[PDB]
Amino acid sequence: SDRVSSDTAGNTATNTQSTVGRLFGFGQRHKGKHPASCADTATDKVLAAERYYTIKLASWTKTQESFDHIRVPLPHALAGENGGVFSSTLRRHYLCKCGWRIQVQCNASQFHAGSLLVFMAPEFDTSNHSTEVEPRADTAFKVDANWQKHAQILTGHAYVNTTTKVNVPLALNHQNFWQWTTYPHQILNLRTNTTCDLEVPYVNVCPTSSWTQHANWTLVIAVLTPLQYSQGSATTIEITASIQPVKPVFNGLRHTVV
Amino acid sequence: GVDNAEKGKVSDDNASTDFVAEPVKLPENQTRVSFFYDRSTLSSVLQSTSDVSSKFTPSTAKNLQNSILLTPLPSDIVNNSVLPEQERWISFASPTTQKPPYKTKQDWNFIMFSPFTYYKCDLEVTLSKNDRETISSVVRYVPCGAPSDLSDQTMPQTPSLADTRDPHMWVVGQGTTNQISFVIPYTSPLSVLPSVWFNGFSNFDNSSRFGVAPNADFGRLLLQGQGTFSVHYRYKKMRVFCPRPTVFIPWP
Amino acid sequence: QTMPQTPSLADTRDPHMWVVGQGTTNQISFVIPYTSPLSVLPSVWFNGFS
Amino acid sequence: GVDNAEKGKVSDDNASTDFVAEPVKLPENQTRVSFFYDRSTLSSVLQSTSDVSSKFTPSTAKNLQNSILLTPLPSDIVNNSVLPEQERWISFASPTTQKPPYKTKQDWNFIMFSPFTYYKCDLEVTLSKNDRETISSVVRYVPCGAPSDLSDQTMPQTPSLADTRDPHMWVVGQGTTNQISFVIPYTSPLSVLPSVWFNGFSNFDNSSRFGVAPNADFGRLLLQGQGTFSVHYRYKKMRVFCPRPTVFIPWP
Amino acid sequence: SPFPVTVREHAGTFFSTTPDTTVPVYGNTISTPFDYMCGEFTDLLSLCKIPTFLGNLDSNKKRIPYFSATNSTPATPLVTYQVTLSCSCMANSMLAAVARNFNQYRGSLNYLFVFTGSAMTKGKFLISYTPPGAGEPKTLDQAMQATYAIWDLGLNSSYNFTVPFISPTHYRQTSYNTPTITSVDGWLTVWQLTPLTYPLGVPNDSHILTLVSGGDDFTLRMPVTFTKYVPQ
Amino acid sequence: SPFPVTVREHAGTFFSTTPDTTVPVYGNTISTPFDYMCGEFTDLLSLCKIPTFLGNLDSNKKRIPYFSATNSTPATPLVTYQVTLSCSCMANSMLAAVARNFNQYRGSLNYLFVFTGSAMTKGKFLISYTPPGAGEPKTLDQAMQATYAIWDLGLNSSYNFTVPFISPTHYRQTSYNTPTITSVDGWLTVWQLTPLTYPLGVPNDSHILTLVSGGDDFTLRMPVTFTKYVPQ
Amino acid sequence: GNEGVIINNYYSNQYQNSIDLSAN
Amino acid sequence: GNEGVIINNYYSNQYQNSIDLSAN
Amino acid sequence: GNEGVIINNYYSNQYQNSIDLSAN
Amino acid sequence: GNEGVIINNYYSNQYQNSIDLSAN
Repeated sequence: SDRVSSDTAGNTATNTQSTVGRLFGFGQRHKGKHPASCADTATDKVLAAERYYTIKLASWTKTQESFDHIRVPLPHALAGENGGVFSSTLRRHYLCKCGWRIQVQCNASQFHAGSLLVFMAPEFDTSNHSTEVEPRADTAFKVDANWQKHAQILTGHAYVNTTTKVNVPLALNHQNFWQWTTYPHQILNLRTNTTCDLEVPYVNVCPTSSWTQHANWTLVIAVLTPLQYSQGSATTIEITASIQPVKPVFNGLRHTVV
Repeated sequence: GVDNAEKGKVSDDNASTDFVAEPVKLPENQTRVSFFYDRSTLSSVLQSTSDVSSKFTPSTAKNLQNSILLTPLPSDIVNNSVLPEQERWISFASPTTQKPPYKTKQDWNFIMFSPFTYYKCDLEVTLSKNDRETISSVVRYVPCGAPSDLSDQTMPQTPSLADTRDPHMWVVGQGTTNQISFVIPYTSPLSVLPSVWFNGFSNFDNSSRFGVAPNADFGRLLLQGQGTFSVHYRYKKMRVFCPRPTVFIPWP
Repeated sequence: QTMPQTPSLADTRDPHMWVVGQGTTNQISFVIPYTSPLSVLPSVWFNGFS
Repeated sequence: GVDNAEKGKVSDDNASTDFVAEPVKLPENQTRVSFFYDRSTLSSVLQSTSDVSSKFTPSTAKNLQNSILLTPLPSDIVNNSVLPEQERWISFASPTTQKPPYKTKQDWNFIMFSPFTYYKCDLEVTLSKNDRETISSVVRYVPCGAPSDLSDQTMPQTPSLADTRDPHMWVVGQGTTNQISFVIPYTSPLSVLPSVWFNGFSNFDNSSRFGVAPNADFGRLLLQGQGTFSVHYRYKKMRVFCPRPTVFIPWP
Repeated sequence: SPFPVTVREHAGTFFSTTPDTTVPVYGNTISTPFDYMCGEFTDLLSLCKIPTFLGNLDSNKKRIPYFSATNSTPATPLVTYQVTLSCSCMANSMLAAVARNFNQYRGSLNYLFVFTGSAMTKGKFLISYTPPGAGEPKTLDQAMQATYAIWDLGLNSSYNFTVPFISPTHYRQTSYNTPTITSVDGWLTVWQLTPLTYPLGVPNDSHILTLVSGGDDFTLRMPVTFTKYVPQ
Repeated sequence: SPFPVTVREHAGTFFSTTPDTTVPVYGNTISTPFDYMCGEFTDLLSLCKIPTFLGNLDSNKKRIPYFSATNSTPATPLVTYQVTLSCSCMANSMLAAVARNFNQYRGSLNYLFVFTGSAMTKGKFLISYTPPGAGEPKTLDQAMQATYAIWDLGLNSSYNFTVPFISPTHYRQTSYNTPTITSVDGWLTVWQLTPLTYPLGVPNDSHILTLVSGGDDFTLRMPVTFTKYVPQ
Repeated sequence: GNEGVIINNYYSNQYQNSIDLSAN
Repeated sequence: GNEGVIINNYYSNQYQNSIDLSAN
Repeated sequence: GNEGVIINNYYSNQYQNSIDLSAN
Repeated sequence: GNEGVIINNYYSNQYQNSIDLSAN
């Protein structure tokens, strides 16, 4: 009952009956102040853009191992048509600045076992690691379609051919997942909770973002404990997410992209 | 006692929570970020075979250039760039041994321990000659993203590097102690610098090397005069943001 | 060495000193604080094992 | 908004004049004339093959004299003058290459960027030996327009340049650091110096070289002792008057 | 008694920019009086704010301080300037000449256009500033989608257009090797909204002078030396 | 008049850790504003207190962030961790990563266990911390003889266990060549007190996540560099 | 951290350190 | 510009700098 | 013992000497 | 005799000079 929580955002509302609270990364919220690096008065407080956008993320099966994960580049994950007015406004602006409030959903039963780590990370590598090809605009910022394995990111992944890889011991896109818990996060333990609630402020190398070139935040869902269940229990276990851009700011109005 | 890690945060306990014990804390402040990074660590090496009174021309010799990019992150000549640029990975200098030295320049202590996503600081640089032969050298410091000006001498027998208003240093003689040190302010147009990765491109057609931020450095150092010089960085008034994972270490 | 032609000893955050040149006086001096985990050090014998 | 450039002056606007925007200014004072010019820039080079204890005699060797005229503007031996004089133009040292070095001495940074017609300042001069051989040199500073006194030694085995009450410097030995620096006050009889052109003659029969002002310099430096020395100028308490065009730059 | 000293490791070093002075060898000297002087200025920014000419290309690829317009409305911009103090079109303006000696800038840029056609000539231009991210504007429809002002000819001859400082970073680079998101900031394009219109006996081509300078809140910082070149 | 000085015997020495500054060559420069930033932290201790994962061995000798328990009570501990910030099991935790850069530590250590089995699974564990001197505990009888807490599964999923700082010395070494009484401090072992118990249709193996971090009164001191290695 | 000299810095604070400024 | 030492100049102002004087 | 300089130490006391602290 | 420095001795008087003491 203290675990029943409702959250309104524009014309949308998330509801959960097993919340463990909302974690505020860095104990900060994006307040929506205009970037001091822009002279033009920003476009803001667009109610049609300050809502939750819900999307399906993945299917969790018994084959996923600890640290296999799924990445959701932001704001790009919502820069497509399904991003509604946030997207259509974003595409027509040079710069955007915002925070994120997110809830990832995933229910099992009292007879299933397993757990996920739900976290937000700034400057978290979202490029593909199954190839030695340089990441490009249309491949670097895409939501993972398949679970990513973990071994090849511990020391990073150089965009060089397999034989050169031998003489490259470390790449700057390395991610020591044993410490992924140092990022603002929550754990989705099947026996405890079917939802995780996070919120992070705006962080970047600069006042506002030229988003077309940079996915500054990444929502990541990684399994910590493999999914387990006995013969007879529901086999389809899926993961979903409600993503809300917090008080976004737009500057530099222009014609649309693509 | 019991708790719930799914909250994303659990209490920091001491022995008194579950047992008959007392807190045992003693004051200590050597863990402060400012204090920790406020010390000099080897971060680069430079080599020149040109005299002081000559035209500076970019060169490489066994993985050592006569100029460096001021950044704790790995840097090196990238895809035949004229001057070194920030790298995205480290490589062994040797094509066979699979053991260091690396061909890339960096502050190993920073790369191996930078549990933050962004940092801000001033940079204290120390340049030291590797042998005892009397030093005779000229160094030019170029602010972050400023013109390198790799031009000809405008006057005969003068060090082209000194032909600038950019901050430069000239040390020579029997009375000197073969080193140079100075501190430069943060000069990047970025508010804070990415300490490990930059999840994006640096130009508008997204054709740059993904992973490297635009102008994420403290400028460059160009050198002329004979010798091999080691470089140290010391991070003044250091400030870090957003905790993140450290480099992984092989399991014992 | 992590980089070619550099003194491996200087490749650390530990306190280190570098003296070289014709302007130096061939010596180094400095003071370090007591760093042992022991409260006091045994000056002659320690009647035990470690 | 609309305006009329014919007035000879139009307003300095910010984004708020025509659009829904705010001023975005941040304090900054590195553009002050005093601060900008208050740094050392290479401005000359000197060479001598005579020992300290000898009679100073003007010489030239591959475009380098053993004395200089203290002025940021180009200077060189003009029409076989005994000592260098202010030039009215810059020439390549080489008769073929059509590339620098130039045979003329000047502060390239000043020539390339002097958006004013007149200037006033004190001069901080730095003289550095181009190699590490122990220095043994004597320099004589002669105020603007004062007698050069290129006389014989009055006593055997003494540096004739030191045989004066004019300010002079003597550096020598194993304990020195092969350089000299000092600051001299503005000494020209002119109230302010012309920074680029002087639209007139310097004597009464108008026979001098049109374009060069009379006594428009900070004096001269004569040197004896072995070696090649580079010179730097640093403009103290710099003051400039009457804005004017900068040197043209070829279209990209 | 003598004071013990610790000679630092940089003994004898000549620092070209140390904020300290050196030894005066001819002191107690009066600097020749100049109190009668006029025209003194103390900040180089003053220069940056003086509008000076942009170099536009001739039909013969010769540089001129203006562009042409006539009785028609092209589907493409009459002129296009990339906002960079590095733009070749402004290479010889005082603004660029000063900026070449500094590392970064911040603030407004003023693009001044002066109509030089006859008094009987009328017309309207649409001056647009397009921030980057989606490339250069290809049509009037796109150019109007960004920051713009409509300039109507008439009694007042010139139009003072401001390129607002819109940037992800507080400061921007004045030059670069390859364009980056911190050194290139979009485009200023001027379009013909309505055709230049006029009566008989009036030359078909009107010339519009083009100048640039820093705006009210424009600043530069970090004294540096630009890439040297051989004058010609 | 000039001041007489006594040049000390260490003239020209470069001290990497002198508590003094050097010569500023580009002063009066504004550090690009960053007041909009969030997430700043000023003490590395903050990191040490964030619970991160311990690496337990798989049945195939692969490293995993948890251990297994089932319907039985082994006569031996399910997991054993030696209390040393050097323990290989915590080699990749943030606590160890930070500690590797300091010489000594003092204070509490928090070992966090998160039960990930089904909601229908019950059971009790006995988490014990055995100080050294008499070797590792060989039986439950011995393990209970030292500092311990009984963890009962239920509504709350995790158990925050504290290894009290019990030491002959005020500070302890973070690493060592050979174990000494000032660098190795005993063992943390978790035993199955009652078997994990559950109904039909529930997998027999339950996974318990294991994490470590410094406690409330935990501190580190003396910045140093750890033994270098080649990443792989 | 790591500055422990009791006499004030010889170079003024504006010059010894970069100047921190808030844009708001 | 470009002087940032907090302790006063060792040489007096008359000697360190030329003396500015008005003729009127 | 054995310190006889009248002007105060250039490095602060925290840095020049180890810091003495009582655990009780 | 023969000491003419106006700033006080850097080393304390106990150390710079032997200590004069009367036995009565």
